Amino acid sequence: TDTFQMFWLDYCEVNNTLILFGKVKLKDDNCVSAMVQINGLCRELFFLPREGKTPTDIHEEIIPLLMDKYGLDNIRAKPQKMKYSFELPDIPSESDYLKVLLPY
Repeated sequence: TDTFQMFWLDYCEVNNTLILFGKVKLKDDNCVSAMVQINGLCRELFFLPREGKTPTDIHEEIIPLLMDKYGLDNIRAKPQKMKYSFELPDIPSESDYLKVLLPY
């Protein structure tokens, strides 16, 4: 009763924003077209620590150069035990990664 409800159908990418296209019901029960521009989306990057290193080390190294490279005041980052089971040979089955969210 207090939220904008839409039936999304298609999308587009523009100026690092995602816009969703859909339909909205009106007061007369009729549906008209509408669009939703989505800001604040972020990329999930997982940094794989070197043998003997820890995600806190990666936090201490690259996050400052990331703030430099993209000119961001703060960058949210956190570790996690992600599982890998794909064709890249050097990556182990499970490891503690540094999850870094860099906005688009």
